[PDB]
Amino acid sequence: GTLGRAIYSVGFWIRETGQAIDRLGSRLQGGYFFQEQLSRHRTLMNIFDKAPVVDKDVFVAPSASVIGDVQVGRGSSIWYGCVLRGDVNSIRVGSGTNIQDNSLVHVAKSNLSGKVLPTVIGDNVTVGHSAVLHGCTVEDEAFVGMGAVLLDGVVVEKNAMVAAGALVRQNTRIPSGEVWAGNPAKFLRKLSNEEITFISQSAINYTNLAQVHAAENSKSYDEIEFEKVLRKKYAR
Amino acid sequence: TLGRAFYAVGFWIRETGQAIDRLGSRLQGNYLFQEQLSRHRPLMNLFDKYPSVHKDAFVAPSASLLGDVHVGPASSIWYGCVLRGDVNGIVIGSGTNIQDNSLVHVAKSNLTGKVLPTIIGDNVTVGHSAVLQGCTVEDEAFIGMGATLLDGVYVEKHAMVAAGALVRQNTRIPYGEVWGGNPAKFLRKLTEDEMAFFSQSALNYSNLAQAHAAENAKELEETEFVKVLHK
Amino acid sequence: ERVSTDKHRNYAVVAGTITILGALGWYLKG
Amino acid sequence: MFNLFLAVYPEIFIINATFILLIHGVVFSTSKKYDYPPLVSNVGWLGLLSVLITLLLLAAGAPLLTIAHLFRNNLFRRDNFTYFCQILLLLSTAGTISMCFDFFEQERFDAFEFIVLILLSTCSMLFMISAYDSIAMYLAIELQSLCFYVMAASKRKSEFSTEAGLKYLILGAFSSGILLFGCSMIYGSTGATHFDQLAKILTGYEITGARSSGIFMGILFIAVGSLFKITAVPFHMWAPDIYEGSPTPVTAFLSIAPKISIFANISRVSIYGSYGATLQQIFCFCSIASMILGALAAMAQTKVKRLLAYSSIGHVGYICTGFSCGTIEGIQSLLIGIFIYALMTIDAFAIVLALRQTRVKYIADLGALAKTNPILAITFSITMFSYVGIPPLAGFCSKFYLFFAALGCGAYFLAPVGVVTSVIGCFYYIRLAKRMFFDTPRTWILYEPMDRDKSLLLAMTSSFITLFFPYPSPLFSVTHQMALSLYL
Amino acid sequence: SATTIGALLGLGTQMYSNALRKLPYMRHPWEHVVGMGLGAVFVNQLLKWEAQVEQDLDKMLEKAKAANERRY
Ligand SMILES: [Zn+2]
Repeated sequence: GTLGRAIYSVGFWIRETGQAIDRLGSRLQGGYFFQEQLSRHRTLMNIFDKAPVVDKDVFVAPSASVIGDVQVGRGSSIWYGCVLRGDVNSIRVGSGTNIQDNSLVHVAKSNLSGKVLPTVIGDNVTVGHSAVLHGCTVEDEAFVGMGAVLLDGVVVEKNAMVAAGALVRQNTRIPSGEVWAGNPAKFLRKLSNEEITFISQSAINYTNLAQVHAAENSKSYDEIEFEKVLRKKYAR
Repeated sequence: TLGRAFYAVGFWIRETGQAIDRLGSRLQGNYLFQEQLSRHRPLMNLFDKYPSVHKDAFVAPSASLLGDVHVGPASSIWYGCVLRGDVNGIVIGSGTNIQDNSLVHVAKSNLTGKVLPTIIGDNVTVGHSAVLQGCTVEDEAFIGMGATLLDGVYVEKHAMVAAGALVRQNTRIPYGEVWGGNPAKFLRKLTEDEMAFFSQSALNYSNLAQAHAAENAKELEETEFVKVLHK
Repeated sequence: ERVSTDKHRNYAVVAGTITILGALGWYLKG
Repeated sequence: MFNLFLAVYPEIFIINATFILLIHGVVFSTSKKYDYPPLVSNVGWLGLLSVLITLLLLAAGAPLLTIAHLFRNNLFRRDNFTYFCQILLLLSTAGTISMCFDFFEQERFDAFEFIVLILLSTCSMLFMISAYDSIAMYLAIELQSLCFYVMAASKRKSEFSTEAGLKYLILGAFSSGILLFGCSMIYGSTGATHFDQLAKILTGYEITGARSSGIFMGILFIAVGSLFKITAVPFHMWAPDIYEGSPTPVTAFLSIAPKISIFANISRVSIYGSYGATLQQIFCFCSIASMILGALAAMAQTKVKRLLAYSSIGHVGYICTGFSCGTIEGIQSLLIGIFIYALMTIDAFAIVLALRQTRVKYIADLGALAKTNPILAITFSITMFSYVGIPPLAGFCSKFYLFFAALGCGAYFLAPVGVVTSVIGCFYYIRLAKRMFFDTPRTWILYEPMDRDKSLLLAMTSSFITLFFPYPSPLFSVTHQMALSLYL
Repeated sequence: SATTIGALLGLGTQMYSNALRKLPYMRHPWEHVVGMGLGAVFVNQLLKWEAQVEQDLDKMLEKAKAANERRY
């Protein structure tokens, strides 16, 4: 009503007063405080023309920069803090994979002296936290996780795994079904069959978890506020 | 510390400002001042230890450089760096690459003045997943990814430290040396074409950084913003 | 789009500003 | 209204507020339109508002609150004594409600009736202070005690609630029964029940006569009765047990509010209807018994609530020692001690309530409060050292003026026992506090910390305790006014 | 000088109430002024009331003189 109009005007006035006080405070400060900006961060971007091609049913955490020509298929996930930077050469990851948070993928030597190096990740590959992948070809259903790093034209194959510190270097053809470790990499076991089923079940249930995180992380402000008030009132 | 007194009273005043603004908003009937959104200022100060990046030096908007950190031209701070300069400053020269997933850290306060600085002198590549805590790396340096440089280490003048390797306290890698493994032991010598390649990679990443920044300055794409406000 | 559309809050705000004005007047009559 | 009821405006207003809050609570607690809101918090804040309004009315109106001299003298007489006692009572009730707001939601028990009784017993006690007849006194005491009976057994799904409430009910009802028989015998042997008549009939001429053997039995029974309601250390049965069982807001209110009321009532009767040595002797014994018991029991306890119970018994004892003689200086120091004790105990309960949930029942859970919350540990040490004794604080100053008055009044015996129980308390406590940086077995980092109002109330009282000695003139002056105008 | 003691008292008590709960000292820097005001008005009124009650007590003692004058 008219009362509403009046108090709206009054609220606008005192809000202006607040802005003025804030500027006065920054100017009493000054030179030091880097006042806040908007996000200005890209979850997806191109480089020269290559736009990313991302499946619809994927999860991409809004703290994961995909840049270049990244072709990411179905039922996969690019978790938090991730960096899929293929600005120089092609990146294609299989369908049903998962890059568990805070990992990186880069490629270097596009079409120099004839020899080229793409980078491909097979289906149902579960690369873990802090995994560095620098120009590699990981065939489908292979396990790499917890801080591993692959240096060069390495190719892992068909259920092989490198675990927890594997620094694999300079064009290693990983045998079809093993485990490696070591700094540098050597094998020490035989990768039992129930463990193969472990990596498969890992890919599957991790796709499930990624779908949950997507449904959560892709909400708007009003829906989030509703969810929060409902959670509080219910826990009451 | 009169500056710090001014800073504190500035906080009081600006805080009263925020509070009176919020009272105004509640009166106006608009609770938009709750849309939780990460601050993450890519460049941050503490009291007067603000960073200083030279113009034309690409810093990815997802980086995090805070504390007394100073960096010169032709440099690149690629997505996912933590450049801390709280206790002892970081200085980084020209034509340098600090790649994505790297921190140039400074040891949390040890008792004495044992908090060494960190100097990264121009024409240096510091690849992905690189932790440099309190070190002195010099011109024409290669720190190939998976790297750890613990406090007290000095690498210089066309020197390479391979990959996935850590260098303990008080170790020096002078010209023409590669060290690797846990701990970092000497392997072999270098090659002149490899040194020229160091320089060429430095230049190539300088150009890459120019491109990435010129793309990051592309007007924010209002269409997606109005989309996300629609639904 | 130039008004507040919550009746209860507006009544409460009227009461609050009346309260502060009354206290100021009371003090003025100390 | 009619210009006579100007003498009972605080009581009229507090009763009307109680009724309107009761109706509001019940209807909007059972109204299906809203979800099914439990109105404990809203009813509580409205109750605190009503209590502050009562405080305002009473305080700003006293000189016309004495307006209905005789027509009200039929039941009660209001003098400066009743004025200041009622003010302190309303302050204590506002304080305890504000302190107990956060407990309601945390412990999660939904009954707004809990905060329609606090007000009702408050009006009862306001009647009890300004009470000038034996039966009006008894009726006010019964109304208050019934409110507390309801308040005790709150949470039914718990265990200690029902047993503690039943113990308290039986104890209180027995006490009131004894008090009733006492008033009955006084009536029978004397033929009057209004304090003016009792004074005029049995002052000075207490000389033994034919049927003088009756009055004495009545006053003895009244002494026993009123004693039971001051926890009566020979009759202190179950007092630590009920303190431990009943919830923390309830036991806080039970410790602070009724005790001041019954002390004012005891003073009003002992000035008027006593004997040369009957009441003074029936209290001189309980005083030393209380100090001794407080010492030799609080020395060894392993539950942070029972320790509070026995320290309360000890301080009630010190107060009763102050009661010993009947000179102006003595009663002055008596009232001062009452006030300081009220403050210290609301403080201690603020702390033990802000340390509640993660420490359901423990004393060893001083898990490095010096390390996990230093300011709170310093505040607890301050409150306790004040509770026992140390260089200038509030409790030390109060005990010192108590013993000053006792010595100067002709009793060279209460001081030794008083000082020695004080020194054993001090050794124990200062051993406990200095036991807070030896080592720490358990650790209970707490989700509890003191929302806003417990913190404000604490901060206020704790700043008062240390800062009391730099200017204790007005308290002495107002206490002198009060005690002097109690009878003269 | 009374109002200054009151203001410092209010500010101290407010910093206290902000320090009990572990949040920083000057959390709401616009409460501290209310604390100073309340402390000032409290101490001023306390001095006024102490003077008044001393006056009333002295009058009461003067009247008690007559109650014992007739005693002699
Ligand atoms: Zn690279």
